[PDB]
Amino acid sequence: AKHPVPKKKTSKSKRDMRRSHHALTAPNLTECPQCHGKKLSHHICPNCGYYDGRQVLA
Amino acid sequence: EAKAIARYVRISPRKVRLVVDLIRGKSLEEARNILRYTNKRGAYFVAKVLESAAANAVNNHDLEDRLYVKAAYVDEGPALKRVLPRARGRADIIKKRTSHITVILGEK
Amino acid sequence: SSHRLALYRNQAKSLLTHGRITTTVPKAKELRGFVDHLIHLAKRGDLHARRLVLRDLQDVKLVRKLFDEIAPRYRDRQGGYTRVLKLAERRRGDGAPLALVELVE
Amino acid sequence: MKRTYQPNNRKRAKTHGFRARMKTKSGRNILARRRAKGRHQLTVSD
RNA sequence: GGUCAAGAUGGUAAGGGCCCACGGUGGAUGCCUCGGCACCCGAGCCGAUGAAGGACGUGGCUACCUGCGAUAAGCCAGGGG
RNA sequence: ACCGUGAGGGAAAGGUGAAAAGAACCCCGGGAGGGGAGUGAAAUAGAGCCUGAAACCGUGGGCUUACAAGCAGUCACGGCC
RNA sequence: GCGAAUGCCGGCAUGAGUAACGAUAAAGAGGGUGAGAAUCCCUCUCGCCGUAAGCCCAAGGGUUCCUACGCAAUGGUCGUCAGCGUAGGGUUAGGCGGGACCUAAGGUGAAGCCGAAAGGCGUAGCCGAAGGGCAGCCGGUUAAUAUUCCGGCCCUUCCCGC
RNA sequence: GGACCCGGUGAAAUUGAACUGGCCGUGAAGAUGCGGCCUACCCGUGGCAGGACGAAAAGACCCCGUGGAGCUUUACUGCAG
RNA sequence: CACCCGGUGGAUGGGCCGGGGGUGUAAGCGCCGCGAGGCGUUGAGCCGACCGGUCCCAAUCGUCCGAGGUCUUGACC
Repeated sequence: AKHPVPKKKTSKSKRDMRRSHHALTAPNLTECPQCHGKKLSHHICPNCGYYDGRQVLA
Repeated sequence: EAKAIARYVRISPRKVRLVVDLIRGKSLEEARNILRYTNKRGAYFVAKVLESAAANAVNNHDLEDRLYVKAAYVDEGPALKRVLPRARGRADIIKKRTSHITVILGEK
Repeated sequence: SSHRLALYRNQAKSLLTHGRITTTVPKAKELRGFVDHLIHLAKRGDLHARRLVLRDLQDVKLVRKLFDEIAPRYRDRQGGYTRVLKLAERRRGDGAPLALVELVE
Repeated sequence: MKRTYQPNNRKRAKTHGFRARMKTKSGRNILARRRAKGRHQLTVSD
């Protein structure tokens, strides 16, 4: 039941152009509280446990 | 400068593509946290192909850090021609478009 | 509906037991207030209070355990007996920014 | 759903089976047909 | 040297189009052969002394291919080596 | 092999090298696979590994791109390379 | 000597990172293993069956069953899980079922009867079944078997002797 | 409960090719691509159906081939009985 | 998505707290009847977003990017 389907070879050109507006953007990450290193902006980690309280491990 | 790679790599060439297209030409160590703490799969992978990269060099291609990725790319090939529901009559297979993964690591 | 609850339920349950679990953003954000709320009842502390708290949780051990046990360790404050903390990672395939929450202590 | 496949040892077998084919003119025919002609195995062989 | 008023040119590209260099993907291609095809000279019956054709079967260690079959990669006799 | 209950249909798929000397060992890695060493006339000859073209996906570079129409384009004149 | 036959064969792009996850019987938490676990193991809340989403006999399919290793692809995501890979191992009966007994349909079929040949029919006898007939049951016991292996209790047919 | 935003996977018929605007006119007589004109930046995602004479299928309704196939009777002939 | 207000020198979420609204006097003990129940305590209890207090809780800490002032003519200080 294919009522509507493309009608003209999409054009690489365009095609991609389409796929164009797309793109990524590296994690905004920051740097350790005292953990020293780069963490997920706002969180402890396999480097932390801190923040202000030792709520983790390592 | 040296380089990392690996074909017969199961994964969305495309997806992959975004991968670098980021950490792309940039400080080692640096992105080394991009893919460490970024998201979408590939990463993991991507990471990998950076370590035997940073390695290979220093080890046999030689000045650490001062390094990075003058360039990085991925290619597709080998497919995985995959069979699916017979048009409920005729076959409809997709293709997990295998995936290559090269990437430079030269020193500042 | 019956599910919203259920949750709050077992989560409220399990938690009090440990006092800080690992569910995603929201999930936690709520299990808080509620569970939270519940607390405030262990605080009220009595025939009634208990007859509620339990009403949901369903289980002497705890139910009591908290009302007596913890309750106190809180008799003083003003709600908040919980500190919902987001987390660094994310469950796979998914990619859900889970998070952890505890009884502010 | 009832396709048309439900095999029946007893059945299929019987019905078809070295013998029979044999017993027959026809059957026999093709059979030794198949035989050379092609190689392979045969019904009942199935 | 600052201010207003006008007048014209420029850089900046998310992807994009063409040209170049280097991969990948894909196998065309040439060349090649243990295989066919074709025509000519040789040859022309097997069978209960259960055939042609299979079945299950041994290799020390195993599916297949094989040659045999229970005395199963073989047992005797003569010729070649 | 495979679809057919059956009679029957009926595919695709060959190529490293002079010979393996077929990659001990060390490296990132859960591995595959990638970095060195060694065979070597050459391994972008490297294990479906001779020639290995096109289509098609990439990585950099030149030029070019936001008051603009036509697949095309081709004639003129201009600037960058 | 080829665009070109909705041509044949092979590859390769489309739509497109949108459409789908095969029943709206939901989950969530703690610990454990692992290179890596929403998707595995233990555990605790919770939901769905319940005439089934129960065990059983069959027919069909045939190692798919267990155990130790392993995840390349098949598992429409993962995956240390598998009804996936390799290796080893597993299912024993005088009394259960099939035969060593019986025939209807039907099929065969010495004789007999008719065909251009191949063939047709067809007596008796034979083939032919969860229909007839026939001598047991309960517990234990491994990673798998079990009315068969254990043991306790119950039998049948044939043979030789007296 | 999908649809939408995330992460994992990841098809499908049709399609010469294409950067495809409205107008009023036109041509083979119902044009984004031809003429004149008017609006006109480059891309996208959530949508809404109108046009691309959209997709499906070399019209079944039609006629044309001194095509075919089935039933009919005081059609032609011939056989069975 | 873009768009608006806030980011602990905060009242932004929730929490609590008063307030309203909403359900019709609760759980318990009490007192009447063999029981069923009732009557009381008790307009109780319980309260989902509505109006507003209070730093219990949770918006910590941190990054990145961003100007300089293009060419001619003249009018005035």
